[PDB]
Amino acid sequence: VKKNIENGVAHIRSTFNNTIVTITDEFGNALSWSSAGALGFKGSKKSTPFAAQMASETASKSAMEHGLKTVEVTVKGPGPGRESAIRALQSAGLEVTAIRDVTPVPHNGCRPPKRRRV
RNA sequence: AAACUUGAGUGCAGAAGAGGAAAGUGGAAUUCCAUGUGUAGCGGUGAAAUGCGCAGAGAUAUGGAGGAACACCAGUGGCGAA
Repeated sequence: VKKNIENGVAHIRSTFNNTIVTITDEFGNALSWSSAGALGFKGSKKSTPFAAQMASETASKSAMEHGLKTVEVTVKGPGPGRESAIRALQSAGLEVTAIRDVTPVPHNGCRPPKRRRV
């Protein structure tokens, strides 16, 4: 029931709509996750830096209960809550060994959706 | 009718180019499908809802299938009659 993973990876997906934080082992197996939506943030509040922090703190705390002490951070997306999430991991007591940006970029690939005229 | 070389061509020696046609080879990303981890949302908006998910979604890891387009370079840069 209790795992013992000392070293793990924290994945922060920050979008204009939401922030999701999943903490995984180095092999990509998930330990815990939290989101602005999961904590009951709604609408504009979901994308706020505060909501991102609270999501990060919740996910970190649960992961530490599995014995995680050190984390490597991977960030994806352009949302406002990326930095707050990274600070929250440190605040939760996990140590951030490395921070890396993994947001996907095509080398001129698929056609994007139409621009919103309104 | 007879000359001439300046126009227009030819030769010779150089120069650059997303000019065109046909094969072949890549890497990024999207979608789908398959499994592992995992959990109560995800997604979306001015705000919502429809939708998707709890028959395990989204996320994360790995593998496979397929199509389309070629980041950076890249510039009143280049090439072409358009």
